[PDB]
Amino acid sequence: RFLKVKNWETDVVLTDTLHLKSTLETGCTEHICMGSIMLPVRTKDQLFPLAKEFLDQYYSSIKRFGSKAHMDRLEEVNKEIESTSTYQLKDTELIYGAKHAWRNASRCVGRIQWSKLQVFDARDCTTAHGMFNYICNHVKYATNKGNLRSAITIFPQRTDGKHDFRVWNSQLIRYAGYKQPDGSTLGDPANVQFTEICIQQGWKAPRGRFDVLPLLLQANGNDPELFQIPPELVLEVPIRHPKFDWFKDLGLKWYGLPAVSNMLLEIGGLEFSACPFSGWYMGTEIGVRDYCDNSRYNILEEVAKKMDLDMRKTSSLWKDQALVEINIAVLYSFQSDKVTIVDHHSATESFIKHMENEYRCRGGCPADWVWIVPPMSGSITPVFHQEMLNYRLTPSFEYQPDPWNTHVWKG
Amino acid sequence: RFLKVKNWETDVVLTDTLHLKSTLETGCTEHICMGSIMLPTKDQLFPLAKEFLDQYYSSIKRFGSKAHMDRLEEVNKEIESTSTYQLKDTELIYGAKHAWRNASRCVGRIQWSKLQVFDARDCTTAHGMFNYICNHVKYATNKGNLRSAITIFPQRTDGKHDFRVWNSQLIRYAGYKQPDGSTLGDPANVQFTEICIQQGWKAPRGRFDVLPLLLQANGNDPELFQIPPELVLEVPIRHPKFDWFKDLGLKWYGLPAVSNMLLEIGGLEFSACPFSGWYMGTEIGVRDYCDNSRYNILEEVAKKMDLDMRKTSSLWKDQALVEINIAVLYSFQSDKVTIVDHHSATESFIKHMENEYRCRGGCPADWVWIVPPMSGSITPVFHQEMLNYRLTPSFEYQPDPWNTHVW
Ligand code: HEM
Ligand code: HEM
Ligand SMILES: C[C@H](O)[C@H](O)[C@H]1CNc2nc(N)[nH]c(=O)c2N1
Ligand SMILES: C[C@H](O)[C@H](O)[C@H]1CNc2nc(N)[nH]c(=O)c2N1
Ligand SMILES: CCSCC(=N)NCCC[C@H](N)C(=O)O
Ligand SMILES: CCSCC(=N)NCCC[C@H](N)C(=O)O
Ligand SMILES: [Zn+2]
Repeated sequence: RFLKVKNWETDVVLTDTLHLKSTLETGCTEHICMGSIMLPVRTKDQLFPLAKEFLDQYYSSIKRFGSKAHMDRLEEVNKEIESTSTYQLKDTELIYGAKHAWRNASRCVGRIQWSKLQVFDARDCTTAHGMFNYICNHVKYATNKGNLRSAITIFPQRTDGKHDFRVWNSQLIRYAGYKQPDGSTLGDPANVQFTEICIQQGWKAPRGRFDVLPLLLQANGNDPELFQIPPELVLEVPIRHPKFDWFKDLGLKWYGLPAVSNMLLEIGGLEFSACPFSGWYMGTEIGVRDYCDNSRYNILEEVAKKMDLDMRKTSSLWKDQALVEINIAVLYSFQSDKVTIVDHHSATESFIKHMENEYRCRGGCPADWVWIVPPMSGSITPVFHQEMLNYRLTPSFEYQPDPWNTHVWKG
Repeated sequence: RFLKVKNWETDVVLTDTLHLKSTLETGCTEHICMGSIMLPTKDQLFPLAKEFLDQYYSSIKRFGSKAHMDRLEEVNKEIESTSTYQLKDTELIYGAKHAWRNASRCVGRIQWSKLQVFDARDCTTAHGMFNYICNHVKYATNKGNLRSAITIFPQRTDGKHDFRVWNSQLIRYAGYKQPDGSTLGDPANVQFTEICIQQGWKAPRGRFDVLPLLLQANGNDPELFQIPPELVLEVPIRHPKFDWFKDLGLKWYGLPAVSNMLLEIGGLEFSACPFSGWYMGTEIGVRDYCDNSRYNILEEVAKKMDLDMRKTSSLWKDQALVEINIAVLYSFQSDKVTIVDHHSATESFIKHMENEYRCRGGCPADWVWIVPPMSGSITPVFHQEMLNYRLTPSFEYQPDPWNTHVW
């Protein structure tokens, strides 16, 4: 079968064959679309086909399909699975796998970059202190004094599901949130629950608006342990506006390195439950969502107040007006400090180019429109006008339950 | 089988059961989501009739009554004998209101039960169609205090006798390809404009020429009519702070009236059923004015604002976008033509979703269409999970008539 997608701005029509290689399920059926739903211990028997499918992909990618090296590797993996119930990836296969999980991530707009990914192999790690050291190095390498480089660090894979490595933080670097007795929140409301966990674990909270959380790290299924990332390694950007001199006085800053640490990397049926990865920000993630969501820093009022917009009626578009100024400020600030960031115009345009290249060379590009379209100025970016097809390819990054819900406390 | 939707801003969770009554197909499968794709006999007719009459009779709390069973009997007899059947006025009004209610891409559905239905099933000619349409336009416009309405022409018979309005909306501006290479007016309407000219229209070849109606009665060849100018309410666009905005020469019309869709009620097909509500500001100011393949005005406006257009990261497009949308809303309000902004509209739709969940067990909604094309995440719908599914009665797309019509 062939599936066609049209761009309604350009009339460019693309043809998708890649979706035929898709195995995992979407949530959708012929009777219901769940395209806007946020979230819609293996046997030997299920493992070998997964390994085989993966290794066939790997061996094809290197133009060695059906070679002796290919066949020997299948036999070697087969025998390893039968004898030990699992298997180990060669370094080459790990790097390929991690790049492909990124390539396949349908909610990521930054995928033009997929082939430039520094992979840190942390499969020799044994302890939470070892994890902390690996993560410091990843943060320092990725930060590169503002000239950000994409990286992932891959800790040992799941075995029986009782010895999992986990990073409990949702991102390596995030700000604390503190619920007050009067019901207000100080700092980031998204991180209140994780913050309370850190405090309970013994973190001494400074209790300010932008406190970098400690790492909470679990090795080999043991109880997690707390660590402070050295502050000298946490690059931050104070936010100011090119024309509005009062903007600095809102006291805003953000961190330069977005590093997702709570997802699971699946490669050839193996599960890497601790695999923090980082790239660089698109300006809207900070200036739209982190600053202006009602459930986040929620600064729209204070900003529109200082701009003296008419706030008595929504139809003056004061919220829209303040939103644009905040986003200009974020981009201006990062650029002024030489910290990598991309605007939503540049990012979405590159993604369209990436997407077309992918159709031509690969037979498709799975893409989740709901996530790809930026949360401001949707239709003046080219992605709004682009039909997309969403389906799940492996290797992949997956959600996993938060570890405080599943962890068996050893005490 | 029972499905949950969460709002990620408020943590409110709703349970959808209505989807189990879903009849038509989405385009998606377990392997592939097509959520962002724009367009994804006697034997057939009786189940469809029954299903509809059952829901109608349930809705007036008379399910399984002798009057329910009698009507099912009557319609059955009529199908078996005439191969089709005729809706009672009550069923027609109910079907039309529910087609709107079921419209998953419509953010304005809080209004669904306040719809004026104009029964034009007695219409026989294109002149009759024109009369019906002018009356709809005048009624709905109501000197700027807009009222929702639908006008329903005779249903499909053997399909060689279709009523159709050839226009995509009752009121739209012409588009002209120029020797220059550029496009004058609205590029969305270039082809339909050519069809009008080919059928006889004298185009004034301007930027904002209201198109004529091209009306097809009884499967006949369609005919042209100019809507009396005095019934087409238009709004000049000015900005409350930028005195220069008016020099751009922009206007839009007050009445959004989709005329190219098909209303399906109880298996009956109404191929000509123009309907109208009122505008959400972004439809005009974001899409009609700023789409690259539409009036595409961002460059011009930005120049007037003296913005640095050297680099995308100055957000000059975004700044000008807001201003254009401020001007649209201000101009409609100053002239007292009903308009809703995207904040107020999406807020209402969230309240409507809650009502529908509470009173009906759900609300089919297409997030891709419901979230406004500017400022998405500062409107509450962005944060609201939605389940999309197809209920009947429905509004459906249908092939453009010129691709099908035999002269
Ligand atoms: C290099 C520059 C990159 C840019 C500009 C970028 C951009 C983005 C953005 C804007 C999102 C949505 C974020 C949100 O709304 O929370 C996203 C999601 C995602 N990205 Fe990227 N990204 C980059 C690098 C990477 C890398 C290096 C990886 C992995 C190797 C990756 C994998 C993903 C995944 C798995 C998601 C979905 C996350 C989720 O569902 O929460 N991205 N990306
Ligand atoms: C009363 C005020 C109304 C508002 C504010 C409103 C709002 C909207 C908006 C913003 C859209 C998306 C349009 C687009 O992006 O092109 C839409 C689509 C739609 N509306 Fe409404 N609407 C209203 C009345 C109605 C009425 C009266 C009906 C039927 C009787 C209706 C049925 C539909 C349908 C079927 C669509 C999808 C059309 C398509 O797919 O192109 N709406 N509406
Ligand atoms: C309900 C809805 O799917 C949810 O708010 C999504 C919408 N699109 C998104 N897109 C991105 N990039 N990130 C998000 O967190 C979300 N949230
Ligand atoms: C490809 C994509 O589905 C297309 O651009 C859609 C997106 N959302 C939309 N939403 C509305 N309300 N109207 C539209 O025309 C569109 N276009
Ligand atoms: C880590 C791989 S993807 C890189 C990225 N650009 N986004 C990460 C998500 C960050 C979140 N939206 C925030 O605003 O902090
Ligand atoms: C007619 C029922 S829905 C009413 C509406 N608000 N929009 C209809 C579509 C109009 C189109 N987006 C335009 O910008 O002309
Ligand atoms: Zn779907």
